Amino acid sequence: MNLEVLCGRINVENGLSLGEPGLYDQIYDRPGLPDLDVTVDATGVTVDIGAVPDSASQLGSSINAGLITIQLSEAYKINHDFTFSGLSKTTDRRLSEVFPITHDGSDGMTPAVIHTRLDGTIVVVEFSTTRSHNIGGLEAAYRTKIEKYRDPISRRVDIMENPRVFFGVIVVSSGGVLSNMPLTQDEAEELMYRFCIANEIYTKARSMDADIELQKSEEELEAISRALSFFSLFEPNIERVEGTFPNSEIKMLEQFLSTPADVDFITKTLKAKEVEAYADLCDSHYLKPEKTIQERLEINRCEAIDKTQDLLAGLHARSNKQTSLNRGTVKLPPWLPKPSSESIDIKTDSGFGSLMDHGAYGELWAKCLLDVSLGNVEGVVSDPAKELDIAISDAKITYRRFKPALSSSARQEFSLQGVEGKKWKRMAANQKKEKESHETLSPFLDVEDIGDFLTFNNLLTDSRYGDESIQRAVSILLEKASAMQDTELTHALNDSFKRNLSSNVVQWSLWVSCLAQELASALKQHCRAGEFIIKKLKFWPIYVIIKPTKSSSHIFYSLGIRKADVTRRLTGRVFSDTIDAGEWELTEFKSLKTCKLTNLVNLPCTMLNSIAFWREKLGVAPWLVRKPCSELREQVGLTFLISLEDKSKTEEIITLTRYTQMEGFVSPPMLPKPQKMLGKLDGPLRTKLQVYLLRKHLDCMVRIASQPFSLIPREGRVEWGGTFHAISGRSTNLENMVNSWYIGYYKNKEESTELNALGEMYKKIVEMEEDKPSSPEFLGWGDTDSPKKHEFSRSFLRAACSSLEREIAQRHGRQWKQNLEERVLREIGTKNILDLASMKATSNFSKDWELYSEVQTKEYHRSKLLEKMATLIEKGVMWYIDAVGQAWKAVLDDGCMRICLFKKNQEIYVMDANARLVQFGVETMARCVCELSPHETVANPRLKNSIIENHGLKSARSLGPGSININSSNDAKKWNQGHYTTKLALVLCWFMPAKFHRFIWAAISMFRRKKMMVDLRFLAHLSSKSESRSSDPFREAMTDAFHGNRDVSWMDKGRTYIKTETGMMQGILHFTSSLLHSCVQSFYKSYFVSKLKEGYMGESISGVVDVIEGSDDSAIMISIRPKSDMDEVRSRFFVANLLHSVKFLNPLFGIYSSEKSTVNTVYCVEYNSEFHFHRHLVRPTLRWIAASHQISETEALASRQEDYSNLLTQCLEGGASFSLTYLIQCAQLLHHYMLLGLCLHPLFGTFMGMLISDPDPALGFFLMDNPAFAGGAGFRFNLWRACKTTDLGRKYAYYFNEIQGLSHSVMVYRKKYQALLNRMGLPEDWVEQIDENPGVLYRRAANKKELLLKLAEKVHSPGVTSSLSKGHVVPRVVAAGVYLLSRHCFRFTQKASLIKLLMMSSISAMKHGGSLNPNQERMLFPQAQEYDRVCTLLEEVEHLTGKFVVRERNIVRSRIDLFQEPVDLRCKAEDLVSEVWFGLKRTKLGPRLLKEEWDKLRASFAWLSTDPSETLRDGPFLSHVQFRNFIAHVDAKSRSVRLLGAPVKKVTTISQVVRMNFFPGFSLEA
RNA sequence: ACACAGAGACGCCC
Repeated sequence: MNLEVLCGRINVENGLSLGEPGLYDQIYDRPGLPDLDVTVDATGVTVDIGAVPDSASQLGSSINAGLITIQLSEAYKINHDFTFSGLSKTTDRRLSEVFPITHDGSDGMTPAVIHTRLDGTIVVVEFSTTRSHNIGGLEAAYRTKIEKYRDPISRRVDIMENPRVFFGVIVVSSGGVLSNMPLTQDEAEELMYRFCIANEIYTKARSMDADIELQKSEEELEAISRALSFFSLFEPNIERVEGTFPNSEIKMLEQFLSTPADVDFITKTLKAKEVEAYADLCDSHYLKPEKTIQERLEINRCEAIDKTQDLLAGLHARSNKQTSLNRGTVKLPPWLPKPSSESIDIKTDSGFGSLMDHGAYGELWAKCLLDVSLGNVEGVVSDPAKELDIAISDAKITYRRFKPALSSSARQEFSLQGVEGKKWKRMAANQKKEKESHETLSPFLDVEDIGDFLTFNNLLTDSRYGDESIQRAVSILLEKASAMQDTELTHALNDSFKRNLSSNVVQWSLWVSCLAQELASALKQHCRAGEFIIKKLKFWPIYVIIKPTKSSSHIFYSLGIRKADVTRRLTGRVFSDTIDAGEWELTEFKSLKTCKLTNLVNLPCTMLNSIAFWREKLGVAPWLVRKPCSELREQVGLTFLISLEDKSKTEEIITLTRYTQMEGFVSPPMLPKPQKMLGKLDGPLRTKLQVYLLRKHLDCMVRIASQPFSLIPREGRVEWGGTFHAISGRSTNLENMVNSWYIGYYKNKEESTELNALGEMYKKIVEMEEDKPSSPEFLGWGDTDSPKKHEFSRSFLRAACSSLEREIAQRHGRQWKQNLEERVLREIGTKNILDLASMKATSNFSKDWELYSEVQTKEYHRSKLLEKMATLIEKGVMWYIDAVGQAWKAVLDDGCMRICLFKKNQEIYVMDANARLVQFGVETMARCVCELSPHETVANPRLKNSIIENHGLKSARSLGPGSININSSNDAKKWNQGHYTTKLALVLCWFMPAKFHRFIWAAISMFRRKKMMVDLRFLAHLSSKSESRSSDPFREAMTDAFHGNRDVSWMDKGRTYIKTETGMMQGILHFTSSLLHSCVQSFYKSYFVSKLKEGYMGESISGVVDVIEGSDDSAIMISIRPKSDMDEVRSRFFVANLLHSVKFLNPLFGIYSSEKSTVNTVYCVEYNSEFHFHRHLVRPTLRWIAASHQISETEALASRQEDYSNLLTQCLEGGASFSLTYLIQCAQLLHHYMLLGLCLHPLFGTFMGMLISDPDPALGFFLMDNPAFAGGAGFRFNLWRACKTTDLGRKYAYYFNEIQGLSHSVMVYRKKYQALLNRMGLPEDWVEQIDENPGVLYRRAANKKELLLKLAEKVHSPGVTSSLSKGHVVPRVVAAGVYLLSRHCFRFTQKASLIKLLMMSSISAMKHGGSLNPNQERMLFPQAQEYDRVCTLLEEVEHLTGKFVVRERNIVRSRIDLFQEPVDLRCKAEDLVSEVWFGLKRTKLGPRLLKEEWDKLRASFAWLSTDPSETLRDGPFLSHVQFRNFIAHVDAKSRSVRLLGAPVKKVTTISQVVRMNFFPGFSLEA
């Protein structure tokens, strides 16, 4: 290893070439540990390096044994000295040696070695080593080195003639190396190894010595002192803990620590379970007798038929046996009226006398029509004439509440369908309806109209409604938006979107969404008994009769339309029947909740997205027209049906076809066994769609077992043939089959849970409690060959803990416990209580809410952590380490730990504040250990993508050319409530120093006696019913436990809580479970490596084993090199048995394998949800397309588009193209203008027409982007182009030209904010006290007042506005859209309407001519240089040309450095303001280097001053609160993208990506 | 109509 070869091979060009940071990981196995001795004396350090072990050459052969010492002055750079011993040439060239003179002050720095080539080409490099565990240290050190040695070395370039200079820095850390030169991944290992040895030397020297230490900081002394004092003085009173908490004795811990693990038991148990696994494999896959794979596959098929025919004999017996049913799937009429204008045409050729004859709906409609026609029409349709007055000049919406007479028969018929049916329950006709409604359907029900609907439907035909009001409005808005990028590429995609918008399904979804939008605003209204509300849709003549109930209950509607009006109808028999009343079509009363008003409002946008997505995935070009194929129609119809049904179990049947179809990827000798998921598809059937889905799922279940997917290796890449859609029966390619598993994600996640269905989550919580062992001897005391439930083996746990120590000491050195202790002490001691108090909710279930017959008249509320830390502030604590003792005392005195349960969705374990304070330290301790694990991903985010990809490099170097890789995905059964806390305590205490033992033992032991509180409204309807008639065991047992008939081990008589001892929780204990499973997986890896050393007949099968682990899911990779056909067969059999043994070896650790694990797959593995088919990484883009419209509640109108762009970029990162992203953005435009009031407000034409003359995102304008780089650029780039292209920049000049001597429209949307403010007692001085002394805001928290003021500032922030909200965003936001434009809603005091703001901006702010001068440009947009050089490359393609190339089969995940960082900005401006204001050092610039930027900022922003008081008086920011957010929110930030596609090695990469990723199989070219 | 292997809602308040 020498630097001269590296300097001779480097590619250096004339000018300023800086390259790009290339990151290299640790992929190779380091040989051994250089045992060494360190002695401290005054004469040096006397390092005695021993003979390093060396079994494999390279990566550790450069170490020379001998006696070397360093005097006690260069002891702070032992890492730097030893790491770069072979590279640090003693040349010592000062910068004045190669450059004549500059005299810039910093003229005496020597950038390490600056050795040049023969042709005078100067190459400069600096060496640096940091002790960091993540890339957050690597990139930081890189940036520090660049900012320190860039401008000095670049100042000498302009004076020279033809300079050729290259600047790069190498940063070495234990775990990864970051550099600029092309390292060979062989000397990088050398550098990392020598860094590890140097870290060992420095740690050993620093241990016994104390004077040799770099002065770290003054701040990192108090934290260590506080933490050490606490852990030396905290006595948790263990002698009371054992008597209070069950199964908690320190003797168990000391015996576990001080006893070696027995080897005889481990060998015998392993050998027994191995032959048990072999016997199971022989029995369950028909290996014996010896049969070829035709007849055993036929046996598998017939056996799967035998299982699948028995499920449809127990589903057919607990249900009614009706084989014919006329129930409709879609509860909406299939009408497609033409979009006319607002005109009430209720007059008929034959008068309202024929309506009286047809049923009761006809009579109701007739009475309504007589009331409307011969009455005052003031609420049916809004009147724009008397609407401007409240809008253009300086809660009250009107509705037509008519009261018909109706007969008792008609009222009863209405009451059958739920309309005012609470009073009518007792009569006979309602009881029969209620009794029949509970029955489940039969699997043999005849459904064939659903199957016919998916084959022949006119959902995609073009309706000639492209010249109507709504379509023309959308076209005008789109043309206005796409005016700064007017090319052919934009026009073609706009034409495609316009053509997609005129489909039958989209036109139907438009008025369906309008109806849902209008219903969403009708919940907030109440009416007396017998009242109804009549109204009309905006662009369609459809009349709705609405019956609001409570605003949290059902709302009822009926639809009516003239028969001659219905021009076209949809084809299919999946729609509900309609009443034919003369020349009128009427609809029965239907119900709809507030949580089901989300998929209906978003229906047209989802339909458009589905059309575009499946059109590209079938290969159809977006700029062409084709007759729709039979594949597109089936997928669109399936999406339509799933969106319109919106039921929980419908999602599960489609969700559980992935695990059905990952079988068939299983290679011989193992057989595909899909008949393992039959235990999950055992539930009630309540809709005709679920029966069809179940039958199709069983058909594909048999089809998979009949034959697996073929493997066709053509050349260099393997391909699978035989793939098919699960519920379609049709054959497609691999990616369509992969992402058709996520069609069930169109169902809304956020459904409220009724009190009827609340008992299932308690069943899931309490199901493992009846299996508690009677005598605890196997719970952490001894060993067992065959442990029972909840039991584990101590010897195997110790073996796993020891196995995950030889993977830690081999990377971070033999001295890691000391560094771990220092990091943990620093992390715990540096946390203040102000870092706590988030928006998370606590619980108030302490002692009084315990007996049920006391709190009957009391309603129970939760709380928030804010008040619970505010009371500690008022009592007075400043550090987290002080409050934890009082928390422990409170927990110990009341000997329990309190949990409340609150799901209300489709869980959550909220916890008391004291328990949160106690468990925060334990989570902090576990997190610092999880980041030291080689294969643990939930604490190391970079490891998911960097350990499966690096398996190929190891398998190629170590084995050779051509290796059979064999993977095995594995996921576990009920991970929660299946782990005993003693396991976690012992595993965590194995890795701690002796001081973190009593604390962790006491903190963990509190989890073992729980008390979960159940809902009071559940108990209200449980005390009344003495005996239950339910056919469920849990329902029959719970009421007896509550009343007293039974004596059940988890509830008492009359109490309102649930006791549980055996179990962990989801959430709270997160990193400890990951650590335990990492120990288990390290044991498996060691055991597999041990078995591969042996073999079938004493012959060693060469291969490598890789393991990836998270928190709940894991995978195992094995690759071998047989080079013999008989050895091929026998080696694959051995590896298959070895991978099958994991299921039997798991229960020894208290871990249960699930039925959703795929074992023994050759070239396929999925880890989280990421499929790795050889070189064809697939992510499901449909998962992120289905969640594109999941916006949150924000106040500013410019904050909606930021969330829209945030949702838009994630689908692009998921595999979407650029045309797809542009179309999704068009759909988002439609969604934004719909929630802005497109078809809800009558005064929208004026607002739109006046928005044409004034584009402004903060005023409600949606900005599009370039339809070639469609997702990479964020909202800032769009804002920059808008302000530099149109009147936005010219109009914005008044904000620095009119006030010389960013959103200003804040919405008001809110009843539980003032209560929160007064609850935690903020004084009414929180703003003026900051105004006089801004010291409390920037510096630090010193005492009570600073903490209180900083907390008051934190509460009054925009983050709490988004955080404190309900879960239903879209209906709540669109409900306020009915009055947004007209009524006074916005704020600047002086609340006004949107029309008023738009008018006042028109005549005052617009009358200007000019542009923003290019000196304030680098304040709003301090990132504009690379804006310009990216926009320049984007300004190269303006037409639609190119050729349809053939795809390349190398799809990999890339990373494009779109916006690295501008280095000329020399960090940020807020720290500079604090520097010049507060007398605090905050910028990394020395004497007078802090200057030369104050003048620049003063030129950028006027009226600033060095004195804090002058800046207050000068500008509009008449406070010190708003100015902090103003200066902080607009600043330069790094932007990157992770696009998926063909690999790129080495500005041309962006053009390459644009030219390849515009459309798959298409190249734009030139 | 919604929910559920019949635990709820189909309004509160006077």
